[PDB]
Amino acid sequence: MDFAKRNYTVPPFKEYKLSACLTPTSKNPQPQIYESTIYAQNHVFARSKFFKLLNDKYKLKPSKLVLLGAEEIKEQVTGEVKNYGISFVFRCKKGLQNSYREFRAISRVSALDFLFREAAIRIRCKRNDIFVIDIKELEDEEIKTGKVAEFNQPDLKFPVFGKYANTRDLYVPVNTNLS
Amino acid sequence: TRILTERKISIPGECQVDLTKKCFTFTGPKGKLVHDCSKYLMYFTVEDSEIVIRLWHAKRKQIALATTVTSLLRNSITAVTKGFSYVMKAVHKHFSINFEIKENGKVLLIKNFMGEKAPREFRMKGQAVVKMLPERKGCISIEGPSLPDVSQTAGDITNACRAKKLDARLFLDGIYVVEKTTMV
Amino acid sequence: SCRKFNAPRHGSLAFCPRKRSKTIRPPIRAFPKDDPSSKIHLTGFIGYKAGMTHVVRTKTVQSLKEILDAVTIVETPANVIYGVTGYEQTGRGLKRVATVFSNHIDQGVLRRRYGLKWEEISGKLSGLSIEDTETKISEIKKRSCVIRVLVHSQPSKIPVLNLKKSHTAEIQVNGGSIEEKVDWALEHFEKEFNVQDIFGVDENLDVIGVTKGKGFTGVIKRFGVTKQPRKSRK
Amino acid sequence: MHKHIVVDASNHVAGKLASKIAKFLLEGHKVTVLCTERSILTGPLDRSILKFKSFMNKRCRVNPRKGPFHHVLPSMRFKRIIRGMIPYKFHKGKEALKNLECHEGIPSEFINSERVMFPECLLKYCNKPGKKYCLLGELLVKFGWKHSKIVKELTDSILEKEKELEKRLLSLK
Amino acid sequence: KFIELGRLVAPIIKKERNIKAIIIGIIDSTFVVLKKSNGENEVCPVSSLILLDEVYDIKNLSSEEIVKLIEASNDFERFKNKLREEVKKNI
RNA sequence: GAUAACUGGCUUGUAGCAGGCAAGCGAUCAUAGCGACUCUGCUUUUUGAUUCUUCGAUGUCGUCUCUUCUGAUCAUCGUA
RNA sequence: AUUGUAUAACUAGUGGGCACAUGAUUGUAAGAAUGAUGUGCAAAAAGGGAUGAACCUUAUGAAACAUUAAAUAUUCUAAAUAGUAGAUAUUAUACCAUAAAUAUGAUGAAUACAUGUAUUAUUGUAUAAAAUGGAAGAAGAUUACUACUUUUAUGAGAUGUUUCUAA
Ligand SMILES: [Mg+2]
Ligand SMILES: [Mg+2]
Ligand SMILES: [Mg+2]
Ligand SMILES: [Mg+2]
Ligand SMILES: [Mg+2]
Ligand SMILES: [Mg+2]
Ligand SMILES: [Mg+2]
Ligand SMILES: [Mg+2]
Ligand SMILES: [Mg+2]
Ligand SMILES: [Mg+2]
Ligand SMILES: [Mg+2]
Ligand SMILES: [Mg+2]
Ligand SMILES: [Mg+2]
Ligand SMILES: [Mg+2]
Ligand SMILES: [Mg+2]
Ligand SMILES: [Mg+2]
Repeated sequence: MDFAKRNYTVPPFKEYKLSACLTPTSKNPQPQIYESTIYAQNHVFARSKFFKLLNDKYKLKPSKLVLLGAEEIKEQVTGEVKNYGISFVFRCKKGLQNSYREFRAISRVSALDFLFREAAIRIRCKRNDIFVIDIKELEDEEIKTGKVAEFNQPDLKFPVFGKYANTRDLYVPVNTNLS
Repeated sequence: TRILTERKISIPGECQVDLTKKCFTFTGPKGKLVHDCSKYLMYFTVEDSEIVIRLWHAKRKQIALATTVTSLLRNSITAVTKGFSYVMKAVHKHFSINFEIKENGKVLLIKNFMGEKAPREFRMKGQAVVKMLPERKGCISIEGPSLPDVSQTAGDITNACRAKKLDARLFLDGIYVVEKTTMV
Repeated sequence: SCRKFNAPRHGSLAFCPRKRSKTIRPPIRAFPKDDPSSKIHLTGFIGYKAGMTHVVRTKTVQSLKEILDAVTIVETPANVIYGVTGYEQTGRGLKRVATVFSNHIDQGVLRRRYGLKWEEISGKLSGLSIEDTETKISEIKKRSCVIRVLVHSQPSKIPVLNLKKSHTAEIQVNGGSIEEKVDWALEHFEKEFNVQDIFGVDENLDVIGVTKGKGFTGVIKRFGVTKQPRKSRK
Repeated sequence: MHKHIVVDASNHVAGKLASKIAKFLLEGHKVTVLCTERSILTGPLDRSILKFKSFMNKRCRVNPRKGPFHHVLPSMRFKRIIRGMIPYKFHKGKEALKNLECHEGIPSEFINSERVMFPECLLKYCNKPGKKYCLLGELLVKFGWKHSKIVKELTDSILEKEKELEKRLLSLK
Repeated sequence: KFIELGRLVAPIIKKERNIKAIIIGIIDSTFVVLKKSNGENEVCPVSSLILLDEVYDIKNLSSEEIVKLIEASNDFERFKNKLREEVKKNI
């Protein structure tokens, strides 16, 4: 975070692999184990999100559950930009909807945060309302959007319109060039 | 919203064009025009006998302006090479109309329109003139170097010489444009 | 509730507030436009009101008529020129440049500038040199756009008025050229001009004066308000 | 430590420039403004007429002499903007307003003196590019400014014309 | 000057520009990927940078080779240098 | 003023002024001009419902004189 | 969890109440009338909502120094015009000081079909009329408006550290 003003390479959301089961009893010792991956900020926030998902597909109350083990997954980044396509379900005022987007980033932790920036304008909802199904790396000839297909072509050159001042002072004399 | 947009305009050899920063100057045989292009947020480069206009990262409301400013500057090239000519012929019913020209084609005077006593005056715009035509005996031709001065003046006569307060589907008296050709 | 019937208001709001004027000879606020093609001529005069009679005249329309009209008479002796000013155009507006007077000034203007003991103050003062006036007329010719002259009247030729203070005024000069206007006005120092030079017959004028006085008045004579009924108290 | 500063007001936003000056006065400096008829007001020309037309409606109904005054000149209009930032009623604000002076165009005294600009208020570096705007003195012609033509001529001509050592080191040591 | 792979960049302010970086890849119209001198990869918008006039070729290089192309006076010594220009204006 | 007759305040049943949809009239043609059965509003200009302020006092109806303000414009001005 | 618990004797004031949150009965409706559970004002300080009996932080002797809460950081006014993007309409308030049925536009949004026709989500304008000269608190703002994240700082008899007074 030297040049930028916010951390865009390591966002607050991370990736956690979770697993849990039921507490043993007399009628049923050694019950079934489950596993998943949820994206959150700590393991405590990821514990609360995962236990609610287990309430809906099965009748397992979270008061009877026990957390087995949760570890974090990091990726050895090289630095090449890749293509990603995210499918998700978001909650709005009228009901639930499901959509699909395509992005371009360095890693799937970073490509998730580019979705939250776009969703702040087009959808206008809190970040806890989007449920992410899967993130996958897209190869060529699966790109369904012209925006990714325009930037994927090699040897790009385009200039920049200059509009930023190079001095953090109150006043300068007239004819000093802010280049 | 595409990345790069581009337009090209081919100039002739007799029309000379030179440009300073965001301002154009056209000099040819049949007159002179100057054009100000500083208001638009675009790039202007003069190549070998052609004008190139480029524009990066525009939206849909900005793409449509690239064609319009092209066709506006395209008209000013041919206008200095060839002047314009607009022929307007007056139609009448039971009354007659007289055309009077004063101070070398700057003032057009219209009399006896539907038998009214007060005559009408019309001034001409910048860089334009009016002449009579003795051959076709019922029309005049507005000839000028520049197009928007000519096309504005012909519209001024048509709107000001219509009849109001009466049924316009029956009376049918006015001045109407016949053809729009160049001077040569 | 609303007013029952409609009626216009009494009096004019263009003249509110009503106060007495500060002087007996008011200045002129506006002067007509100048054209550089026409000749050099003055624009004003100073007179004294005398009386009122009537004349008759004819008008044809064919047969003639007899119309009876009432006229008024203004007695005007000559006026003398004794100074030249100049104004320039700035960003704020008009600003004065200089003022050049003639050499010998009449004692009538000395009575106007210095009220009592005018013999004491005028004897002590002294005039400008040659070199001071040659700088001022040069700086008038280079910077000015509006040139006006100074004119004083001659009330001592009418002994009925019992007046020896003479009224002064400023009169614009509308003429051809700015440099030509100053050279015309320097020639006319201490020389008079009559009323016949400026106005001819059939030329509409403007008149500037002060009305008669009537003192502390009521409401009816001031504005035009309808009286009350007879039955009313107070 | 208190400085005297001459400011060129051109190519500046009108409201944002008056914000930074009002803090610069409340620390006890002296400042002068030149060319106040060339400040910028954002938005279309059509809204900016509708805003000023609502300001010309407020007048006292009982006695209109003791009412809100409407100044026309671009110097005296710019002073009304800076007065809204300053507590002009108490003794603290009465002193800071005695160090302020604005002018129309460029007068004769300041041809050789330098000028400064504010980089937090210039239009190229404040806002997004490509929106409509208008000048200040362009607006006040329609409300009755008598002289906008002579100031343009005199300032532009001003803005056109400006566009034995080794022995002494050995001896003194 | 343009945006391309290998363009040298610097911070925007005229002070505090001591460290440089090289663009690795292009994300969008306003986002770029850099390589620092330490070796971490940072994602940063265009509006924090200024461009320099030098282009390198990085089509085939490894990680460490791009890091290759990236790369006190006291009060008494400031008494002499003031003295030297002091006499040059006195003459 | 723990409690009415008058002014003020919250409300709009009643009063006044507009809207949406279109069965039909208009010689055939829903919308030149009108519009049934139903549905949604605004204003404080009638009349009600309540009793927050005044009972050691705020002078009632109508008329006469005079000033100013609102648009939901009767003429006068410009368009369709 | 509580070092006390239990029992007697004598005596005053009060018996016109109101408000917020949750849920009800009558009434077209009301700052209307009448009940149910909890907490307040009455009888309660300081800080914030521009201003306000009841809203939000919060327990109490006289002072000094550091840390926060509620709320804010262009200027009045102590405290970074510290970031991504959209809005053209003189846009912008938790209680709180109003807006509807209805008709149509726009996105490098999504799905179905043949560059365009259908729906869905987000969003703009019309509908929108009053009595002295006007209220986002004001000047003014289009990067001082709206939506979503991370840091820094300012800021209460609150909470910590030291001195002193009360059975
Ligand atoms: Mg008609
Ligand atoms: Mg009279
Ligand atoms: Mg009596
Ligand atoms: Mg009562
Ligand atoms: Mg009364
Ligand atoms: Mg009704
Ligand atoms: Mg009374
Ligand atoms: Mg009384
Ligand atoms: Mg109307
Ligand atoms: Mg009590
Ligand atoms: Mg309090
Ligand atoms: Mg408030
Ligand atoms: Mg401050
Ligand atoms: Mg602090
Ligand atoms: Mg305490
Ligand atoms: Mg404390």
